[PDB]
Amino acid sequence: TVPNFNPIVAKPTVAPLQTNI
Amino acid sequence: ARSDVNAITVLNGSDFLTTVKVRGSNNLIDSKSRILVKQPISASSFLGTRISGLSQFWERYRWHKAAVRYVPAVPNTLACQLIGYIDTDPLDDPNVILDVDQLLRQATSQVGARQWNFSDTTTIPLIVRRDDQLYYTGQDKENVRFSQQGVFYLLQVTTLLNISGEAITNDLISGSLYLDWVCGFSMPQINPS
Ligand SMILES: [Ca+2]
Ligand SMILES: [Ca+2]
Repeated sequence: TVPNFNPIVAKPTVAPLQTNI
Repeated sequence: ARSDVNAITVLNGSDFLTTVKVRGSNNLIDSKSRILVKQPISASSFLGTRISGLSQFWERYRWHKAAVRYVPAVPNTLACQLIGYIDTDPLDDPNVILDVDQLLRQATSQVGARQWNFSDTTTIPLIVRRDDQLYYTGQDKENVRFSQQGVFYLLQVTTLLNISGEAITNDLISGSLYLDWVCGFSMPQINPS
C-alpha cells in the first residue's frame, strides 16, 4: 500500500475578459 | 390656499443627460481633446429633462445627494479608461492645461473622483459643501458660483482600441450618462426663457 506513488493534482483558474478595476 | 410660505420641496428623480463620445485618434491630438464632457451639474443645465423643467419653477436649489451614472453601450472587448470628477468650483478650468498627466493628476486629486473602463458602469458622486449655501436656477449669469453647484468633467485617459490592435478613428459613442439626484427647491417662481 505504498502511499503517494504517482499522485497528481488538478486546480482550475478562470480566464475572463476585461477584468475591470 | 394663498399660503405665503417658503418651504423646501425636497424631491427625487432620475434623468438622462447625454450620450458621451470617446474621441478616438483623428480628433484626439492634444490634451484638451481628452475632455469628452464639460457639463455643469446645475439643476437647469439639461433643457429637455425633468430636473431642469422643475428648476425653472423655483429660484434656488441644493443637491442633497446627487450622483452621475455611466451606462456603457459597448462590449467588453473594447478597452479605454475614463476619469470622471465634479469640481465644486465652476470656475476652476483644466482646459488651460497642456500636460495630460498634469490634468489627470489634478482630476484624481479631487475628492469625489472616480476611474473606470467605458465597458463597465460606475457612479460619480457629488460632494456637497458645508456652508448651507443655496444656488440659483436660471441660466448662468454674470458669475457662475451663484448658480452652479458643480461641473462634471469626463476625461479620456487611454486610446480607443478594439478586438484587434486596430485604433478606432471615428469618434464613436461609448455610453450614456444619467443623473440620480435629490434636491430641495425653495422659492416658487418662473425663470424667463
Ligand atoms: Ca477645483
Ligand atoms: Ca432666477
